[PDB]
Amino acid sequence: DPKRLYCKNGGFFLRIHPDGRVDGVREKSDPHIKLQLQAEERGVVSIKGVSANRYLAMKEDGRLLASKSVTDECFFFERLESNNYNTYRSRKYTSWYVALKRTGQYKLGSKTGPGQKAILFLPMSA
Amino acid sequence: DPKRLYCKNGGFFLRIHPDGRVDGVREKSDPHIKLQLQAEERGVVSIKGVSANRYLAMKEDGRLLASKSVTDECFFFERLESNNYNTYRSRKYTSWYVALKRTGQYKLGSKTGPGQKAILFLPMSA
Amino acid sequence: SELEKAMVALIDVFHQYSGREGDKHKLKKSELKELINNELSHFLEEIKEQEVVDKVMETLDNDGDGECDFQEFMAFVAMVTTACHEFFEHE
Amino acid sequence: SELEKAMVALIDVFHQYSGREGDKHKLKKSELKELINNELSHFLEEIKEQEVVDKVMETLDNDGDGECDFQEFMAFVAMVTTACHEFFEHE
Repeated sequence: DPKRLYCKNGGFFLRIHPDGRVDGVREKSDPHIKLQLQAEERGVVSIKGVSANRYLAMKEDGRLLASKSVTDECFFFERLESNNYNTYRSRKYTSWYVALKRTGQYKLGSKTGPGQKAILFLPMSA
Repeated sequence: DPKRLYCKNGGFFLRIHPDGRVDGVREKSDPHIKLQLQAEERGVVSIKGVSANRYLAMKEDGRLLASKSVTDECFFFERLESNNYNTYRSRKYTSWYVALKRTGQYKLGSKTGPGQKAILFLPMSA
Repeated sequence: SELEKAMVALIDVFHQYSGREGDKHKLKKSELKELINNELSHFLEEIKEQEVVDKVMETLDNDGDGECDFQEFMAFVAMVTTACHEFFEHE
Repeated sequence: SELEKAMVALIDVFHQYSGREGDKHKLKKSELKELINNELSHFLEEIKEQEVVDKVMETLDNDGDGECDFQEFMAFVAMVTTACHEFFEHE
């Protein structure tokens, strides 16, 4: 049930912190990398951190954080790329995608685009 | 001056022990692998262990040991092979050569012969 | 043989690319990336943000000086081949 | 590219030789020797008493179970290439 969003950019898993911060880690021992993908519409899912109790949301500036309340920015389009990876685009911002930097830090949505490596996620079972 | 006979068979250095035993070791930290090559005739040398004070000798049975006295079995023919290695044949036994086994133990002269790997030694400076 | 011919090529390519550094026996990081972007670019069509580069430099520098060698050179080929392939399934 | 074509060959050869073990993803020591005595026999014309074999098996089995893999497979090629070459000058 719990899925770990493995990014093909550096090899980091999306880690949601209970404080609201989101980053990427390589260790599979971290219990904050266990996320649950709730579906709202066909192709639209919401990423919620199991051991965080917060939902992934993107701000109108490009920042990525975890909200405690479900907002319109907590919904992302679940798309399958031709490389067998999952691309997540915000429903509020159809021009911004979710991405993780090779440095382990999250990537600004305002700096995302098709063709990048940081935008390629793989939901691995936990 | 001191030379370490590096065998191309396993990568072991000829180690002469003060007790009279001879074997091969990979550790260059051993002071018993420092041998001195004393020339008696053009192409005929005697191998003496510096920190052993014993000369390398081959018995009529094929065993290899270290003698405290210079005997006719302590003289070996120093020949340079086409592979840039040194072959040592006993002057007393023109059908036996000096060799080290890949297991670390010495090879019986009665079991030597051209084409083997154990008969290829390289006098590396110490 | 197969590996036999591969050796002739690998040895030449190694020296060829190591020449970019200044001599012809070691690589200075940049040459490693050059290899990936020129020889393995047909296989590994990713890189860009430097993902595999971060992992290979962690296993290549076995000496601890940033100096490449024949020993890690071939291991580098293995690393880039397996890492990108197994990138589809991590622990 | 050079390494590109080499990969295609190395990958196939790896699976081919690993097939002797039973599966096609690992070697069982004997296959490693088979590689040296068939693919690298044109370069390394020594072996016989098994000298390089003793050394490669000390670096190949990184897992600690005697199981070969693509990671050590290419490292194996490096090991046999450098070991026999540098055998003319040790420390």
